[PDB]
Amino acid sequence: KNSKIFSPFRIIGNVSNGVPFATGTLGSTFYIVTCVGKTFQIYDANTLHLLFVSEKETPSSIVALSAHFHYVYAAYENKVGIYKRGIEEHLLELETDANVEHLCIFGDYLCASTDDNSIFIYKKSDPQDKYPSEFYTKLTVTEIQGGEIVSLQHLATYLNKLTVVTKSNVLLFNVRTGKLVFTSNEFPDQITTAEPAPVLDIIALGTVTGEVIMFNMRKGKRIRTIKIPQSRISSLSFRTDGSSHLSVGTSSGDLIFYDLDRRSRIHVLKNIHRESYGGVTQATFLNGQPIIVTSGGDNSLKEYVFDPSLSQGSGDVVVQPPRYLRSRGGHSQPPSYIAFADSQSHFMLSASKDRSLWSFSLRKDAQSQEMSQRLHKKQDGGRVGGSTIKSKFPEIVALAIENARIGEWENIITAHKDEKFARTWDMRNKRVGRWTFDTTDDGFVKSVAMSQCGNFGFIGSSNGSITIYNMQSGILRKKYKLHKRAVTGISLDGMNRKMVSCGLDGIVGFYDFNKSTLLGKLKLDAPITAMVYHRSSDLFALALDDLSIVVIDAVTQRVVRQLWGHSNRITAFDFSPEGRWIVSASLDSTIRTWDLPTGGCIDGIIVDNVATNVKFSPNGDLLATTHVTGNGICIWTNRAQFKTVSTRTIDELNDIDFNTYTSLEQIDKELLTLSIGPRSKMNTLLHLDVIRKRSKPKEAPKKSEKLPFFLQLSGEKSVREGIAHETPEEFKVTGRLGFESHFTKQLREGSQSKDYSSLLATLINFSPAAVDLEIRSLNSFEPFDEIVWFIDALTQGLKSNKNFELYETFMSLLFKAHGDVIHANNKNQDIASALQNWEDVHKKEDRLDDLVKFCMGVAAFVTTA
Amino acid sequence: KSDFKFSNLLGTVYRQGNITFSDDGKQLLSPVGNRVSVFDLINNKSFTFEYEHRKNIAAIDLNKQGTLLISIDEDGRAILVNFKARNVLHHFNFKEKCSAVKFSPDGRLFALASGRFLQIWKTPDVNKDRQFAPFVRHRVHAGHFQDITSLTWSQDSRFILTTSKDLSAKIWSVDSEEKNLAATTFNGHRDYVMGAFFSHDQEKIYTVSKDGAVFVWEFTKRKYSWRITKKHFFYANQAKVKCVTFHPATRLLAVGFTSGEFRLYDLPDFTLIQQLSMGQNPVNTVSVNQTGEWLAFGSSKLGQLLVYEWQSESYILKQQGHFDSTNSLAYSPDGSRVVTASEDGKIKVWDITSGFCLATFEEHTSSVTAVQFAKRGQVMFSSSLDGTVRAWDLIRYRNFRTFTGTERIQFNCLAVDPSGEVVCAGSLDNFDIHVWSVQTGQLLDALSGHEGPVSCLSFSQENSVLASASWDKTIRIWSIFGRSQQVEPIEVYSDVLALSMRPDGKEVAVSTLKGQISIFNIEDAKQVGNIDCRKDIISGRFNQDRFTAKNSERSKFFTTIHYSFDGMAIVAGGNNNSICLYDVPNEVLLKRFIVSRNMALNGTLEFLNSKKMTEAGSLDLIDDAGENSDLEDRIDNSLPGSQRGGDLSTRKMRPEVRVTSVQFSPTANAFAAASTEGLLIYSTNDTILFDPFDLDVDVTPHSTVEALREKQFLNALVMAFRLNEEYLINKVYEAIPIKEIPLVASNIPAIYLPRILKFIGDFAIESQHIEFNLIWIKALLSASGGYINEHKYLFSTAMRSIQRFIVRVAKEVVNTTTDNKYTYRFLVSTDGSM
Amino acid sequence: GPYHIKYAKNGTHLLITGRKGHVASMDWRKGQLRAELFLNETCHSATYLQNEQYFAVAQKKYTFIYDHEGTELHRLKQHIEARHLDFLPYHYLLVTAGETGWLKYHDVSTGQLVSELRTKAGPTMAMAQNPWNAVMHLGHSNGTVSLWSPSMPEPLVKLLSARGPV
Amino acid sequence: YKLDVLSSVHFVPKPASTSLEIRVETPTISMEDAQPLYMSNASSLAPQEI
RNA sequence: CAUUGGUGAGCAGCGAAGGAUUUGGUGGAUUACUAGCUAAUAGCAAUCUAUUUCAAAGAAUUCAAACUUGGGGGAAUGCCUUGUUGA
Repeated sequence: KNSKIFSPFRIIGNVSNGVPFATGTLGSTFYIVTCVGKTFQIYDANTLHLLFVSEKETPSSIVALSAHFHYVYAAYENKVGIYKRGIEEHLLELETDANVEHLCIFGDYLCASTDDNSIFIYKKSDPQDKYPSEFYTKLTVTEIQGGEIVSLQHLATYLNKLTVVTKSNVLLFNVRTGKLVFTSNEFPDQITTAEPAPVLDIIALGTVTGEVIMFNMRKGKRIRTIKIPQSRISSLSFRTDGSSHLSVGTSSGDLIFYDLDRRSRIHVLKNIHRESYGGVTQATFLNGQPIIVTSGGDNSLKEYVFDPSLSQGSGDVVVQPPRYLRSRGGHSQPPSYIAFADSQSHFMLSASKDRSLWSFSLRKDAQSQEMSQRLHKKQDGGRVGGSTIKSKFPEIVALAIENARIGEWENIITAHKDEKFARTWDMRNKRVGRWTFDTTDDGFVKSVAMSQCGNFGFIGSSNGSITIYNMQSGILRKKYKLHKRAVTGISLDGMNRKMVSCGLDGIVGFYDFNKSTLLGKLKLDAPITAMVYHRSSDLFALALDDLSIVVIDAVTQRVVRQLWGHSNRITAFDFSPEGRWIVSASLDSTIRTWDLPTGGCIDGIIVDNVATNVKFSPNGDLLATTHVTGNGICIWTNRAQFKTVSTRTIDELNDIDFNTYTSLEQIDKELLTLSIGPRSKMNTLLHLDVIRKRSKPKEAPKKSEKLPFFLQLSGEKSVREGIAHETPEEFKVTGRLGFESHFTKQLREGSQSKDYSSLLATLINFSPAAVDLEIRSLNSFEPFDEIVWFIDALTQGLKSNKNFELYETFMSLLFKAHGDVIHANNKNQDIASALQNWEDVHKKEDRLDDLVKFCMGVAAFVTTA
Repeated sequence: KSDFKFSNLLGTVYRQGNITFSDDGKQLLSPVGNRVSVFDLINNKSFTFEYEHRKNIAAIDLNKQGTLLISIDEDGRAILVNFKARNVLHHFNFKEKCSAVKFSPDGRLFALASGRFLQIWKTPDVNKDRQFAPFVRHRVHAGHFQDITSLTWSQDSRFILTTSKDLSAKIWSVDSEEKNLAATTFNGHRDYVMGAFFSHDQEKIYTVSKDGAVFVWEFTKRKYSWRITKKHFFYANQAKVKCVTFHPATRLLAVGFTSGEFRLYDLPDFTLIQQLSMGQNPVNTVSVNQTGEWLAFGSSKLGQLLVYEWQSESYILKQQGHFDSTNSLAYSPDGSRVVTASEDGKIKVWDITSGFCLATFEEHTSSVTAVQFAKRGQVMFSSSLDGTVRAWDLIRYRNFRTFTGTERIQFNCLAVDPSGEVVCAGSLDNFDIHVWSVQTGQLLDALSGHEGPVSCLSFSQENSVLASASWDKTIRIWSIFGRSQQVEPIEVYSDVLALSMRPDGKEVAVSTLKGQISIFNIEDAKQVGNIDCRKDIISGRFNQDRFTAKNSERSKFFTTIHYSFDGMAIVAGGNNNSICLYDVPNEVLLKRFIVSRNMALNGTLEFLNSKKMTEAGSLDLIDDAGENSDLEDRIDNSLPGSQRGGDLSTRKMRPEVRVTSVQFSPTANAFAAASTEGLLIYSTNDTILFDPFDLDVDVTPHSTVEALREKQFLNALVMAFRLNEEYLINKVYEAIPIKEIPLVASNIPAIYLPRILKFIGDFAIESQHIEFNLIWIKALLSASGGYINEHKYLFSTAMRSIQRFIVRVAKEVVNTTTDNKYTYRFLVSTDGSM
Repeated sequence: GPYHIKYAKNGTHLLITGRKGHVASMDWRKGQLRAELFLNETCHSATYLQNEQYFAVAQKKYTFIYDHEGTELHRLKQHIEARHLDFLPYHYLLVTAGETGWLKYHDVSTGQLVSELRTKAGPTMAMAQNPWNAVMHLGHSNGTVSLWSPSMPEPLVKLLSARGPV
Repeated sequence: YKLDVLSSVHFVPKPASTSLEIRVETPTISMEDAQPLYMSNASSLAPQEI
């Protein structure tokens, strides 16, 4: 389903899933396009870097992919998508409803074999163009002609022909005429793979029992036959660097190398890939190189290289065995735990059910590395017990990392499935650590935590005992015994003062930590299965058994929220970094998001696989989830970091929903109120002569004398909106009736209507230079009419208690500009009447004066004495 | 409390790279080293983006919608930022040194010059969500032979004009259909083509080169085939062209040369409109407004930024920062400007909110070591390495006192009395503490008794006792005033740098070279408690040192500490790149901040890349300064054993990352740290981080507005406080009416009182309801102003931002109206007759 | 960095000069390297002098003369910014041009600057030796080749070869 | 200058000079740096200096 | 009687088809993941060549150019500038 907070980003942690990959040769370098569920991934075979991932996920899983030079053809449920640099260039719907499952490209033709033994041929339109685009013909293989189609190949120098490998026969079609040129004899057993050899007109076939046939498609014979008993052959490739070897690959997970010249068997790599996930699904020699790329279903892509011979004269009979070159890998089984290792959202620890703990990198997939399990030596000199043949640890149930002391001592503390002690790990060196932390009540570890100083690590056992170890030395410091059933969560306050434990007897225990006491104990209504603490807001959430989340703050020991709405058990949940939301994922296939301020549910996602883990990134950038099926960590981005999401409750006042409050323009009309603008407009308008005299350069700029006079006017055609670029709209007074400025016209019309509201809007609109220039030229000569129009404009304006610092600075600009004429023809009736009613409204501004006097004198007395 | 995000970067208006204006030419985007600062010049305020390159950035653009930014550093690592959300979209690594990046005019494409390839990409959508790889390639063009130096799009986004280091400049069309419209190259120059521009109607092309020619290219006949019709020359001999721009609407060619001189021309005529000089260092950057009325220049060497309107000849701003030189900082008594004492010998008073330097003071002949305010914002004392403690009156901008010793020693720390009678200063080569009076300028006495250089001094702001601390592992408490002349020595474990005094003068916390912070009581001189601070320090490995960061003893201590203003926390930093803040009552680390993630600085990485270590030395120790294009940076003027001298070119080594002084803000919950990149300013905003205070199940936003609609105003306000959501506190605070302000203000409980005081403070600094906020302040101070008086240090950073609202906006408004009242009274009460 | 390659006058020895710092004098048909030195500044060009026994390198600014096993023998105080070195082997003269516009001949036997010649055409872009008469052709930024001799303080000839530089 | 930058500015200062500097009477708006704002608007000479 | 000194001989304890110490080589990381080459709006990648040539554009009295020198004293012969003499 669609969400609104989280949008899917990428499923990290996948390398391959056992679809046979494909290899493409740009120039003289090689890339390797591998399928990972529903996308492909292009790898740079010289160093196994991840170049491209395909842009849009296919509707169903990519079932067969191949690649020419720049283009990658990928076949899923019905159709073939022709991609280039990941971005899809074309999409070829086949005209059947059966699934396409093989494809081959040669010349103009794209040949797509479906599973009803039908073959669809596509042609280039005009043979310069880049990918085959038009429908050409359809071939059909009946039951009479051959068996089930198992591969579709084109072996070279064969003019518009196709070799179709059926399960019992090897057909040869002409694809221009649609003819069946040749049909071989029946093979005594079922051929499971095929591969065109670099010798001319020879294919290599490989059967379900261990036979490798060298079929000469122009004579129709088999040239030779190799037998690998009780082995099911799943890949074939040839060497082309000037040695004549063959690499067969067995679904038991082996890779066997044959010197075809002297019929020897060179080497056999045993258990190169796991049999239980498919064996080796593809192996191929990068041509002209002695390196071979293999890849299995175990989510792994390896390369192996043949070093030059050790014998300096013979060489070809002393073949040194293949060694290991680079390799990428991931988890083979879907992960069980997930943690973000650092606040930069760079690394994440992820622990799976194949009992490996990896550290995956969000920023570059070639930094992923499995954290090693090679143990240290014991401290005293005793022998370390355990098995001799090594195996991995039991699979990880919990882990807790506080990288405040990272690189000094151990950093991760982890809790494995059904064993009575925690382990430590070192994240900087990426290994296990020197300490295991025992529970000392003979009970399995149910929960770990560690302090934010990185000094203490807490173990909560399934018999109710919280033990507190040091991390640097690992010696048992303390042992709290409050719960009598299992302790399923521990956490400690950010200043190491109050720790909180929750167990599935249903009591939450609040302990002081410096003193050893408990402050309190809270009995809930259900057993508790998981606790997530939020350390800056001091609020922890407990996922109960009656399908709720109980948000409770640690300072006062109150349940403060209770989020209901889950129809099944909460598998995981995690706070937002700012402490505002909480994302829960539960066994009803849903992922909800609860705005805990408002209490309700913001968001709901119905996801098909049940998300077993949810983690917000420690800066609120990503959400990483982990499902029941799929070896990757599905990463989402929250869109509420680039937009704003509404906190409106879903199922199945726009300001308070969007968490804003745009402060209203003025609260009451009897209240003085400044202007919505810069604070510095008053000081700039009062002092913009001496400010600009500061702003002058120190000496005159050396200009040119042959400079046009009307240079400011000689522009072209980003327009200028200054007062000097003013145009008149549509019998000699200073400003005629064709030459009237907009300010003078609005002043005069407000003088007619006795309402200068549009005038005051205009003055508050334009700039300090234009304000100075309009108050500067106000017709101060014969009746002083425009001056008293400006005076009662300001009187009407400051009567309304808005913008009043602007109305007082406009009056100062008037008194400073031509208060000499107001002083001279003082005793004029119009000027004295306008100034008397100005003072009549202005005398009531001593409210602000004795208000700031009281606040200043009292605040200074209160602050000092 | 402790969730400090990066807020601002004062100092360093410009470091390296291109200056950009917004579309509406209000903000200018200026590259500080790995950040990007945005100065809004109209609403006088400024910020700095939180993201960070790993090297000093070199190219900038944002599209004409103002909606997303792209910044590239000096090896091609671009970062795409959503602009209005201030949150980074994508990181894309172009593989080689990108000279310029430029959006389209219509917005949908951009194009950047990576070496000899002009590569055109198409812009992602801002409203599309994030992808794995949002950039789709349009094309990659190779026609040039050497590197590209510039791009210029046409008006309609159809052609693109690139200028190369190879002596030509080519014109390329965006789509393949018009390949035959743009197939020409423009030869003929003698040196590097530094710019190639279209005219307004795209029928002329002006190509300006490095040596100082500008060619005019027209499509005439001698068919028609793009002749050059005219050549104009700048005739600047020893200088040569460093950065060109051309605004084609107003026909304005602005050129900045390699001698500070910019000339600006009207181009088809080539008449010198103006010619003047930024300084003496070359002009690295010119940009022009979209209306063409403002020009912004930048010189990288002193790090100075101009914007200059040229119609009026007047500098809109002419500022200059400090890279790798800030010996101290000090907030003003209202935390509104930071006064910075810098190694080139000068004091600078940086406004915080708008990131520009108000005044500067240069009367010290040599480096300034310490700055400290006194007499509550009127004077500011500063002590320096030339042997002077000199006082500065910040009202008449004058140096009204100079105190010298009779010994001519260089002072490295100073401390002023509360009532600024006495100024003391202590050196690093004398062991005495020189005590001068401020009224009579004489030396009052010289306190002796330390047997090591007096590393740090402070005066207790309440009982006026002098705590000094010196490298003889000894802190020492002098009662100076009032017949006593008493000295009290306290021994400590290792040699003290960085003493700080508690705000109430009861205690004093020292840093030590073990990397510990020991907090002593003064009256009973016992150790009240220490913090062990050497393992929570990020000491990097330098490029030139042969010992690991785990084993380096260089910077595992704190050389400057400061108490919080309530007295419960300590911020600290040193010559390492972690600034740590602790709380003293639990003695634990609240938070540790990384001051820089730059690799162009030295002490950043703990773990250096072992691809750079070769069979002879690291690869970042080879001086590739003889591969440079021109002599003025081929010169090696770095005389040998120079550490911390002057003039960064004279050092040969990468600048280390270091913090020299930290300070807690006196008004609003912030600290500032004087790093090498600049004054890093960290503060908490409460728009984010839901952090409630004892709420319950029934206290909700909807429940608060329901109690507000049913008008229980006290219930609604304390429900807003318990949610502690700022928009709810604001909404209820503006819904209460004036008649029952004083009832509500008397009945707010005693615990929510500092909440409402700090809210009214940081609200009323900027909001326009002046009479409302003064009504609230008068009600609160009259209601509960005995409680504030007896819990002084609790309300000491909340009441001090109230009188940053009264005396800085409200008293200014009252001064304006009082001026209007007395001008009215004089203009109507007297006789202007003839 | 990019390696400037010079051979001896017979085919015996090779002298490579990396742009970052790496100079090496070697026998390229034996496997014998007989000097390898990482002078941490940006070296430009290098030549042998009269044997495989001495070689002159044009470093960041000063030209240095090293002996067979790489020990520094001389630091030339003149030859301020060499970029192009050459050797006149019958006349025993190390010829040098660079980012100064000066051409300098240094007599290698006695140790004496025979001539400093103002090219007067800015930095020298190319420089070759005419092996028949040992006049040096320089190539400037005017597209002017100029034939020089250490006797005359002017070019013997000035050729207008190309447009742009050479 | 170059002795101090060589000596890594630990040095010892020159003694003293009772010089004489005059100052004209000018607004402290004009004694500032170029930015949109200002910091003080008094005059650079006191009442008693006037 | 100490050794918080060397060298050995043995217990207790640790203890799953062995354990300890040192070392050569290679691989992945060590910065944030958009593929190779070239004459590049496309070719090639098995190849650029037997279309790779023409046209057009293109030449500052800047016909100026060591911002590049360890200090004191000189400079015959040079070299630089200026004057001059004869052509």
